[PDB]
Amino acid sequence: NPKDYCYSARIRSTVLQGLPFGGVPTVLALDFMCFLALLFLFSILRKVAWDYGRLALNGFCSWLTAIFRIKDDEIRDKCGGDAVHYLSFQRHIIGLLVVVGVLSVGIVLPVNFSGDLLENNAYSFGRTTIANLKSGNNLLWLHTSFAFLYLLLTVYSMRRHTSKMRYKEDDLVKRTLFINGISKYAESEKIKKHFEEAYPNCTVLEARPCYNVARLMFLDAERKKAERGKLYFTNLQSKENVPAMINPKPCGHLCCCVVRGCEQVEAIEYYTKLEQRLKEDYRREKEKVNEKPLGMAFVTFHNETITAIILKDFNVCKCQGCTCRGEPRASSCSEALHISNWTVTYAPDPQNIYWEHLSIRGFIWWLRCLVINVVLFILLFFLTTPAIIITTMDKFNVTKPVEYLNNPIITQFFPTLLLWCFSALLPTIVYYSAFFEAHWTRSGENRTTMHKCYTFLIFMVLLLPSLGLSSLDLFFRWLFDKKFLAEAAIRFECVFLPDNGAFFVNYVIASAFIGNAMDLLRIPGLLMYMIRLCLARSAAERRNVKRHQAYEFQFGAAYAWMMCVFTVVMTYSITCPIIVPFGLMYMLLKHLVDRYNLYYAYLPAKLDKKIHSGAVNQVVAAPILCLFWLLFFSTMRTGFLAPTSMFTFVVLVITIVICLCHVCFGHFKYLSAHNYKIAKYIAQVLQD
Ligand SMILES: CC(C)CCC[C@@H](C)[C@H]1CC[C@H]2[C@@H]3CC=C4C[C@@H](OC(=O)CCC(=O)O)CC[C@]4(C)[C@H]3CC[C@]12C
Ligand SMILES: CC(C)CCC[C@@H](C)[C@H]1CC[C@H]2[C@@H]3CC=C4C[C@@H](OC(=O)CCC(=O)O)CC[C@]4(C)[C@H]3CC[C@]12C
Ligand SMILES: CC(C)CCC[C@@H](C)[C@H]1CC[C@H]2[C@@H]3CC=C4C[C@@H](OC(=O)CCC(=O)O)CC[C@]4(C)[C@H]3CC[C@]12C
Ligand SMILES: CC(C)CCC[C@@H](C)[C@H]1CC[C@H]2[C@@H]3CC=C4C[C@@H](OC(=O)CCC(=O)O)CC[C@]4(C)[C@H]3CC[C@]12C
Ligand SMILES: CC(C)CCC[C@@H](C)[C@H]1CC[C@H]2[C@@H]3CC=C4C[C@@H](OC(=O)CCC(=O)O)CC[C@]4(C)[C@H]3CC[C@]12C
Ligand SMILES: CC(C)CCC[C@@H](C)[C@H]1CC[C@H]2[C@@H]3CC=C4C[C@@H](OC(=O)CCC(=O)O)CC[C@]4(C)[C@H]3CC[C@]12C
Ligand SMILES: CC(C)CCC[C@@H](C)[C@H]1CC[C@H]2[C@@H]3CC=C4C[C@@H](OC(=O)CCC(=O)O)CC[C@]4(C)[C@H]3CC[C@]12C
Repeated sequence: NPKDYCYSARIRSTVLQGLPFGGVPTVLALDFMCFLALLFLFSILRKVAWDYGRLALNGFCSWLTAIFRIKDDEIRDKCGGDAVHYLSFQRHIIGLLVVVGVLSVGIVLPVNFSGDLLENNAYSFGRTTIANLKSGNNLLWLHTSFAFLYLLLTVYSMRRHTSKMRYKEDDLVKRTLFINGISKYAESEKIKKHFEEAYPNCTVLEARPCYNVARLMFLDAERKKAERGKLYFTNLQSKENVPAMINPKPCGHLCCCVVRGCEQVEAIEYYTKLEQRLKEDYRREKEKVNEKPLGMAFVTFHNETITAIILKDFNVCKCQGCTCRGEPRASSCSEALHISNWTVTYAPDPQNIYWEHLSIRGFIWWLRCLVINVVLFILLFFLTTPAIIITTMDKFNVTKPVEYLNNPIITQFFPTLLLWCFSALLPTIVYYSAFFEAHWTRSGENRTTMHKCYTFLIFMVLLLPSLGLSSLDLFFRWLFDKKFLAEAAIRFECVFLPDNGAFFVNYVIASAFIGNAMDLLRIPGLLMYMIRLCLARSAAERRNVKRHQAYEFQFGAAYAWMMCVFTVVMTYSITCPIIVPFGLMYMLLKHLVDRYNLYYAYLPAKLDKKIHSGAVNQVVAAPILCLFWLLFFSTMRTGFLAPTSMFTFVVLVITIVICLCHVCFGHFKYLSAHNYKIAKYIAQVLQD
């Protein structure tokens, strides 16, 4: 009976996934052999293939021995506070999946193995899962009880973490306010004079307005390319005593024969005239920029306390005839400066700001972000999961190129190869959208990346293929429907099949071994780096590429993938106990790989605490989803009104409600996952 739908949302098993114990004994061995293969490969590719694994700084395995020798203090001196707090998050989850580890394997698994309901059946893996319990047993009360305890340990884990965190930001930031919405013709003097009149112990050290710096930074970078060329070809020619030539058009290497070619243009003359031209237009822009004030300012005060009391004075809220609202105070200049409109906030760190993107404000930023997210959301609505893509392909017969050869290896392999393809592609199409919204700050870009990327992964990886729905259209269709309340059991009975548990254990094994080896190899990065290197039109530009290619570490993506595997592991934790040790093994190997990547591979970022403290929210999201997975199980077997179905519902109603109060204000303390202890603001090139 449960066949024509429960295996609809993933393409189906190869060689039954291996005969014994749901394939786990087979898949674990093969993925482990791929681990040994890909790390042997990385040991060569790291050291040989144009330094790509080594840029942001040895015997054959001194890479590996370095992972085990690195100190936390030495991460701090190399990578700054964001790396330390990121590694502190992981270390709490490695502990949480050891208490959950020992309680799931120690007590939930032997209680399952006791049961009758799947005893005779062939599927030996299935016995370890909740489906093996008889319905009329208080043993379901123990499963309800642990699903509750795992919420409290997850809350206690993050209350511990957050109290240790004690994030540090430089004193220049603590005294600087970002004032947004000021009059466009507010010269520095009047911004200074407003506060230095209006507040008692006031003194303003700086008041720096913003300007439309976009093209001025473009020209600075181009000018730098010109200089790097001129200097290198000079230094080369002084030693070689022979000149060099480059084609002025793009992709100059491809000019292999003279047909409108003109490859013979001399390097020194080229870089000279180029540098002079760029210097000339750079001046023209710099003089023009002062006629484009963006109508914002950063103001830096002498005193941290007065910064606070201004910031409060503009955020106060009290009664007037229309509404409760704020009332910022009068002065000599309050009208000319339009103090009616000011939004006041602590400024980001000046390396956290995108001085380009400050240009894009008001109606147009929202119109542009809306367009990107509406077009994206429609695409994710109808193509949410790889299975609906492959199924729609088959319904339009586009498998046709395979049957040119029609080899029996290829026709059976090709579907799995395309699932790998779309599974890697669809979260990437989400992740890259954040790079076109033009967030004003690297915090904003990374927060947006976490919440979008994670949310999509929870539907692509966990929810949709669990209930056996291929797409968000199909999910809302089933939810709105006509008779949901009278038939939802047919989809809940689909979540707790042995086959479905076995699939999720296998997802985590592939994620532990192959997944992490790919995070070490970074082959898309390597491929883009080699193609960019090869297309560079000159020797000077090749060296330029090698220095530039090391990025800042993508904390938002790194969290989004991490809490996703945690969410799979801790939803399937009570219902399918065997999954948790592979969840732990994923976290050890991820933690070793990230210590390498942060220190050796990536450059340091600098991001506001909003990201690190934001990722704490999704750690609470994991055990919340696990109580749903028992409200489903309990409600379809015992009924809704039976005790285990009410208990794990009233708990959940309290948990949803207290979260949505937190969404109005993070002012709760005792019932809260967060426990806490109490010249540079000029655009990078406008100065030059
Ligand atoms: C369901 C029944 C079987 C009860 C299960 C009880 C557990 C949930 C308790 C028992 C002992 C507890 C642990 C006792 C000690 C610690 C060390 C503590 O970490 C420390 O390093 C403490 C000292 C320090 O902060 O320096 C963190 C909590 C933890 C893991 C506790 C977590 C909760 C545990 C596992
Ligand atoms: C977080 C970490 C520290 C926990 C480590 C726990 C392991 C010691 C546990 C996890 C899963 C357990 C295994 C789960 C399943 C089985 C199969 C079981 O045999 C059967 O299911 C077949 C019985 C039959 O049909 O004849 C024998 C024990 C064994 C290997 C268990 C042995 C102990 C294991 C490896
Ligand atoms: C790291 C620590 C916390 C692990 C400790 C966990 C053990 C208490 C559990 C883990 C796996 C369990 C085993 C999983 C499955 C089986 C098979 C099953 O064998 C039978 O006696 C029934 C065989 C049959 O009649 O078919 C029940 C006992 C046993 C060995 C279980 C005994 C208890 C074990 C060893
Ligand atoms: C941190 C907190 C939440 C941990 C403490 C959890 C307890 C309140 C749970 C865990 C195990 C549960 C017990 C597991 C087994 C049973 C046997 C059960 O009786 C049967 O199953 C009878 C079977 C038969 O005779 O056929 C009665 C409830 C009871 C005592 C349960 C009552 C609630 C217990 C003690
Ligand atoms: C590093 C930390 C996280 C602990 C990692 C523990 C693994 C090494 C354990 C966890 C589950 C174990 C497996 C659980 C079940 C089985 C099936 C079992 O199969 C049979 O005996 C065949 C017949 C059958 O039971 O169906 C043999 C052991 C094996 C592969 C176990 C091998 C050792 C595994 C992979
Ligand atoms: C049908 C049952 C299984 C419920 C399914 C609901 C899902 C759609 C929920 C479960 C967890 C939710 C996520 C849990 C936590 C967050 C973080 C949240 O962002 C914040 O933490 C808000 C504050 C901030 O960071 O600025 C944004 C929504 C999101 C992604 C939620 C989006 C909706 C999710 C995926
Ligand atoms: C059945 C499934 C598909 C769930 C359907 C309901 C969702 C459409 C709702 C449930 C909870 C909602 C979320 C609850 C809390 C937040 C945090 C909120 O974050 C903010 O930036 C404002 C709060 C703050 O950070 O101060 C933005 C809206 C969001 C993501 C909400 C977006 C819409 C969500 C995911």
